Amino acid sequence: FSGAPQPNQHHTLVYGKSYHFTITNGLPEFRHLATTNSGYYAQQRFKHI
Amino acid sequence: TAAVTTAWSEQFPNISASSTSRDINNPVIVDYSLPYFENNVPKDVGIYD
Repeated sequence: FSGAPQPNQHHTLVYGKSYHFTITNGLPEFRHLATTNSGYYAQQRFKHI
Repeated sequence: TAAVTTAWSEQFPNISASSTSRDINNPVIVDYSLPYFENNVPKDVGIYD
């Protein structure tokens, strides 16, 4: 007799979705951000990207 | 009884669409049955799929 355990399970999942979005223009803008711990950052946001 | 000649008219009570363009409106309706008091419901049909 020669025993052996059962296998581990290996499952594969496949999912997916489709969406319809709309986006628009936007001029670039800037600001400076201050945060706790004396954090300071120069920020530039591209409202068109 | 008096088969006399009448005036021209574009006012066809109901001319066939086989003779001219005619508007129709038949939106498709999707039902989501709720037979029980607490039903198992799916997410709205993803028409883009």
